[PDB]
Amino acid sequence: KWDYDLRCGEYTLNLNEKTLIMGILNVTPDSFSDGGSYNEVDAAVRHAKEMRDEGAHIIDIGGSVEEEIKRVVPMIQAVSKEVKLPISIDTYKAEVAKQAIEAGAHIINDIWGAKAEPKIAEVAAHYDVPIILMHNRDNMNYRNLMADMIADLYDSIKIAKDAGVRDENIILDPGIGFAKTPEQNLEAMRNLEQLNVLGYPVLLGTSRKSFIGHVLDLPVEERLEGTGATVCLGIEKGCEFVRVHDVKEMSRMAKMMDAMIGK
Amino acid sequence: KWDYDLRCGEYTLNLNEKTLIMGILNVTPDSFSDGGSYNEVDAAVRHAKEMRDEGAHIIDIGGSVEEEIKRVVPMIQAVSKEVKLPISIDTYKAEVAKQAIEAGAHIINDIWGAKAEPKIAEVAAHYDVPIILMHNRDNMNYRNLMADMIADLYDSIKIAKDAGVRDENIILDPGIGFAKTPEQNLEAMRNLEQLNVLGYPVLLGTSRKSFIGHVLDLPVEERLEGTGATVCLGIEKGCEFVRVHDVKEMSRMAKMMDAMIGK
Ligand SMILES: C[C@@H](C(=O)O)c1nn(C)c2nc(N)[nH]c(=O)c2c1=O
Ligand SMILES: C[C@@H](C(=O)O)c1nn(C)c2nc(N)[nH]c(=O)c2c1=O
Repeated sequence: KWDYDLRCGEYTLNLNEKTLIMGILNVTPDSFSDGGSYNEVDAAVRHAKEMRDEGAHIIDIGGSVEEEIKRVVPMIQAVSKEVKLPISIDTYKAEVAKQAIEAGAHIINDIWGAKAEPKIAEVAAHYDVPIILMHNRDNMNYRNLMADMIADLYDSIKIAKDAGVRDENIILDPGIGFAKTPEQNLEAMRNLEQLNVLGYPVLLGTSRKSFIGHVLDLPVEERLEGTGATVCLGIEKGCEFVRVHDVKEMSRMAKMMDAMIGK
Repeated sequence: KWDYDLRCGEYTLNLNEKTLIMGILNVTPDSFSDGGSYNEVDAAVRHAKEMRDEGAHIIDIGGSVEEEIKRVVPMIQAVSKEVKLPISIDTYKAEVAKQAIEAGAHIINDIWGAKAEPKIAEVAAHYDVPIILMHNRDNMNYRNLMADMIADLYDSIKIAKDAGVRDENIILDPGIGFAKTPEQNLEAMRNLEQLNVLGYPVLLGTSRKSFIGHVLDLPVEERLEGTGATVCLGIEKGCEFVRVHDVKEMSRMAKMMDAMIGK
């Protein structure tokens, strides 16, 4: 089904053999620090190593602009040195993205899908890295949620391609939890397979999100079973990646899903 | 979609509003006992109460023939008195089934789908209780797994209907883990929605099963995440019931699944 691999500088991710697990990295800043402190970088590296050991395939690291660079750059440097897995930088700023790849990051993760700072697509085209274009918007007025999300995502693909991003470095995301009501999130979940017609790999980010809380009536740290349900549903509907906190568990559910669906 | 309710003497189960959770009851026999001892019946009732509290909708209780009655009858009596949920008796013997309904059981659960002791269908027709007809057989020679399972299940429906069982008291089960190789179990999982053409509610029993172990390479008590995956996949493919050990967790995944699929 995918006739290519995700090329990430030194690592390659096969899109066909398994669902890929992107581990969300814990970034508790040191009060008194600008970024760089031993306690924060060390907790970061230990956390990344643990996620590596539990089955993560990518480490996702996130961090005003000059400040964000100071915080996140030391962490990319430490983690990429010490953990042999691709890193995605979770930013929507072209400057931070530039810096982060410079510092060692392999993939851009833009929660604004190149709409906040279109220049980030150029950053991306230039370093030749995968970019994740998440569905987002500044309002919730949908004529038809799914059709609009697809229009919107498609507007991001336009910006990316126009700045020179190759199709093989585009990954899309429904942006669950963004610019959507709780019932809209469930509906996007129900209809996720429609994103496939666009022809790109899809990443799902639902981990611990509020709509799970809304359904189960359970606080943030009681949402492991409902995150699991969203991951399973997402894999059944053809997503290639899941972005999760609870790597050990989700990574087991993914692998069981993969065996059943024949991935 | 279902234009009836499951009628279970004093309780009614709606097939449309949620996936129904059948709790597997722990039956550690008292050495020195025939059946009836305080320790075993009490651990049984406490376990049933706990499962009731975690979201179970049915308690499934299972227990040579005169011995099986002695063991299981005291437990049905205690649990039905003390826990206000339907009970299914897990047996394939017409005599045990008779006794168990007499003792208080509401539903028959036959892992042989009325083929071991066809008389059980008559027991069922007579007391007017739901009967679960599980796919099983004494060999694994499949021309075409799915088509054969459906033939086989259909042979059980014949035996049930011929003994006077009304359509509304038939529930079917793929019998995952029975008479199937590990790859056959995954294939039945992959194709579960085909059982729907038969027109009956479907119950899935995959909890902690060996094929999950085979996939994840994890022992019996490390299979919660992979059980979860099978439950989610089963709900997505239209099952009405799941038979599970880990009621608290599975019951949360079910409920999240239900909200996403719009049940
Ligand atoms: C808001 C935050 C969270 O984990 O709650 C979040 N952050 N980021 C960076 C994300 N990135 C991508 N691609 N998808 C996402 O769903 C997503 C998120 O949901
Ligand atoms: C073998 C045992 C187990 O839990 O491992 C089992 N017992 N019973 C009574 C079952 N009944 C129905 N209906 N379905 C089942 O899948 C099933 C089972 O898998």
